[PDB]
Amino acid sequence: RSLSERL
Amino acid sequence: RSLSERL
Amino acid sequence: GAMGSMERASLIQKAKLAEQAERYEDMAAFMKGAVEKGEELSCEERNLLSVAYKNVVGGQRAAWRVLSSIEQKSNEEEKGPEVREYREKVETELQGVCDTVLGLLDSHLIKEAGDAESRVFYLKMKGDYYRYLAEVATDKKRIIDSARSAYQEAMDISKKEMPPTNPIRLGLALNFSVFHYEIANSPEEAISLAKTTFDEAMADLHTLSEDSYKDSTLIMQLLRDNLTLWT
Amino acid sequence: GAMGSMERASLIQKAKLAEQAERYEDMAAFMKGAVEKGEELSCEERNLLSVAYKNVVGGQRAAWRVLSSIEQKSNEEEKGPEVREYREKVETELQGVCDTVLGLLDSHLIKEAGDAESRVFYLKMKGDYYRYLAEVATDKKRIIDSARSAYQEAMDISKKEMPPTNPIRLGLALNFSVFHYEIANSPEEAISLAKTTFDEAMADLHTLSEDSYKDSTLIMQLLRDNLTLWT
Ligand SMILES: N=C(N)c1cc(-c2ccccc2)c(CCN)s1
Ligand SMILES: N=C(N)c1cc(-c2ccccc2)c(CCN)s1
Ligand SMILES: [Cl-]
Ligand SMILES: [Cl-]
Repeated sequence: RSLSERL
Repeated sequence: RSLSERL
Repeated sequence: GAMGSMERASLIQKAKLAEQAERYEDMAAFMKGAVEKGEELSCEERNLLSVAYKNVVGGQRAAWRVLSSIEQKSNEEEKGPEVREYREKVETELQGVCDTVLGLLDSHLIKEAGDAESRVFYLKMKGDYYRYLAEVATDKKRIIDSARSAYQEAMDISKKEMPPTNPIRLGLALNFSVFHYEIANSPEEAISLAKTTFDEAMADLHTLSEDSYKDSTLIMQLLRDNLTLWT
Repeated sequence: GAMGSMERASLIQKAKLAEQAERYEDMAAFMKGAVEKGEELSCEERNLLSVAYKNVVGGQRAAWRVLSSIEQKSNEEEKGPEVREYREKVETELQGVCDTVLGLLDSHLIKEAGDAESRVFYLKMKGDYYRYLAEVATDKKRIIDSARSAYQEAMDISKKEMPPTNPIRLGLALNFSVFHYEIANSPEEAISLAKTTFDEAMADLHTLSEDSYKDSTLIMQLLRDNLTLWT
């Protein structure tokens, strides 16, 4: 799965 | 902390 | 709401405590209560709201994926309706969280957000939560277009009003690229967006302090990691 | 209960799915529903019940410890009642989970459990959940004595009816040793129990298959790890 924005 | 039983 | 009797400042204080205790459902409930006080949110408060709901929905998405995989394997020995029922249960709970977040954005966070940093943040969130709805949708075209529309409005503002290294702008472009690859069946658009975003940020790093450089390059690395997976 | 309309077998199936999805609150609700059908539980079902509640209460205990630490530091700048209130909120939820488990054991799992493997398992669980109540109690003497009494009854049965390598017997002795060290202010009793348990198990390993040897030595290592921390 593609990486989305982290916190 | 002391180690208790695992699952 | 059950938080209506608690002071705004106390809700924010408790959201921070809940984060430290890894109690993200509590954290989200406290931040929902804070939003419902009707005042705009500061930068720190917007981040608390996002952290809380991202963790809640993230657990739901991970569980839904496990259950959906089991269900798909069962449909290749007949075991009855239970896998479908339980996947549906988790799915419905996930949809409920997304609808709650979208409801807060619509009533009335977005309409009161005039500065680029807040407006882009909320429109990105709107894109993100429609994207999570799209992941489980099978309706689906309209949900995808709602995500696309929110991300596109956020992108237009961000490109006009923020430098290419701004962490909100970078995280928006990152998530819109994920939308293109994983939701919209547009891997070329995803790759193009990630590359252009990375390159324009690289060229602006020289303007940044050490701390801002660290913030921006951390997010750029996620763009690079996706480009390595996608190419 | 909300699970009253679901088949026992479906509840067990869904508890297993919930475990795979790391949805332990759901898992516990499914297993509570299964217990409330009124039939005794098999070995596998008892383990599902224990896994579910151990994970739920484990998250609560970890959160309570974070909050209690923050609270104790505040009582060494005045920040108002919020830390205490939120620690109390988590504490009350934790106590509610413990009371739920103790209620299932009392109505009517223990009284119907005649075989050593089931009776020891449930009495150990009773000791464990009173121990978790004791961790937050400040009442406290009676709670401690209830934990001690349950563990002691379980120990007496286990020593008469099970070999020293039996994993239930080992996990009971392990947890009773933790009770002595962490709850009852009896570190010498804890060390003595862990040592005797370890040594008697060591001497019985020769009777075991490869798989049982693996099961027993895994738990023995926890006794050894505690002895290293305690001495
Ligand atoms: N408590 C959290 N998870 C976060 C708090 C903040 C923050 C923002 C402005 C001023 C002070 C703190 C975050 C910024 C984004 N890294 S994140
Ligand atoms: N699903 C779980 N977490 C566990 C399931 C079982 C089991 C017991 C008897 C027969 C088949 C399975 C466990 C035994 C203890 N290791 S644990
Ligand atoms: Cl279900
Ligand atoms: Cl509270």
